[PDB]
Amino acid sequence: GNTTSSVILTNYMDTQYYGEIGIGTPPQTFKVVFDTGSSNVWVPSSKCSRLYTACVYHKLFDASDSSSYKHNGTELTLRYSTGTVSGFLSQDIITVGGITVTQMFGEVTEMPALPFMLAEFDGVVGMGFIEQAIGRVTPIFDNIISQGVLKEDVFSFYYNRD
Amino acid sequence: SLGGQIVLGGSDPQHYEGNFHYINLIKTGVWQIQMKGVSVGSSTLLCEDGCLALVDTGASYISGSTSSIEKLMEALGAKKRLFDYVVKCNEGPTLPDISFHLGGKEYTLTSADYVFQESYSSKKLCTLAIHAMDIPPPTGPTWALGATFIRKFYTEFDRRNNRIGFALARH
Ligand SMILES: COCCc1ccc(Cl)c(CN(C(=O)[C@H]2CNCC[C@]2(O)c2ccc(OCCOc3c(Cl)cc(C)cc3Cl)nc2)C2CC2)c1
Ligand SMILES: *[C@@H]1O[C@H](CO)[C@@H](O)[C@H](O)[C@H]1NC(C)=O
Repeated sequence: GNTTSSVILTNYMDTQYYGEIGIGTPPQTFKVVFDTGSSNVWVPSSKCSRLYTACVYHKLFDASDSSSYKHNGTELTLRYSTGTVSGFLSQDIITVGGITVTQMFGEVTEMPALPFMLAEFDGVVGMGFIEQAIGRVTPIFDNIISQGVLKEDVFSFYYNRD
Repeated sequence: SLGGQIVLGGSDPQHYEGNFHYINLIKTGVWQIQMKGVSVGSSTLLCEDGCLALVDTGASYISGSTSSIEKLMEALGAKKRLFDYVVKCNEGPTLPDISFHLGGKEYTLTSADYVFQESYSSKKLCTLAIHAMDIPPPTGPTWALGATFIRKFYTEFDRRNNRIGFALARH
């Protein structure tokens, strides 16, 4: 493959930069930050209680609307300074730009209201290394490399100014 | 108005200039490189004996240790608040250049690059795009070069070669 795939991003106030991914069949679309300081994919779960402010205003993955969903359910946790982020492993198809990959990702069922309620995006695609991955889950760009369809094993960021 | 862009598989020349300069990662495992000094003006205030720099796209700001940023902030006349540092808005534009020594080069931000110039009034305080965050082992203590840095410097994360590459962003 000689493919390069781009993804237009949104600049919110010079503080949040996020773009679009799709998860499932048919695709459920999420705003995500592409985070080279982390290695996992997380979105809100349709199982996250509406009594979490951080969940109550973002888009939630609903596994039971997805025909390519494959259940896992391993609990996994992130220690954020303001409180714990947690949910469970799921596998489904994710599209980033022109690229489709089967990917293990975490569905979040509880998180701190701060800072997450102020996020203008719904989730996160970690672009770091398997070493930094929680539960040593294969990161998305590792799975993109294994498809062997990219021109070069690199990814680049442009961030505009407001 | 385009807010930004990620390229999987390559880079976009339409959004940077000149050529990439690259820096080896210290170890595969983390998107972190060696830093050789942080300047304020033409003088090296900090990181004089080498220190680490995480290249963090999912961070809004440039961050150092609490101890480092207290010093950086001293030098800028900036005031400590619960969450941020501020200067009086009228001095934003005169604030000195801040430089990051990375690989062969100085990576220089001006005040336009790190002051939120929301006003020019001496009666009003402006935020700085630089914060204290203490990152614990393994990764930290480290600086982190977030969106404040990435806005100025178009960035390539290269897995084949375990390097990172910087080009001046074309806006
Ligand atoms: C640079 O653009 C955005 C800067 C920015 C602005 C606000 C917030 Cl809260 C962050 C947080 N934000 C960060 O600090 C990241 C910055 N680098 C290292 C990890 C990091 O600290 C991190 C922090 C939290 C996190 O949590 C996983 C849960 O993900 C969700 C998020 Cl993050 C938001 C929502 C609504 C739902 C879910 Cl499931 N994952 C990674 C991660 C990378 C998003 C970054
Ligand atoms: C979830 O997937 C991981 C793959 O690493 C596996 O180790 C774990 O046992 C799985 N749990 C299941 C299939 O219930």
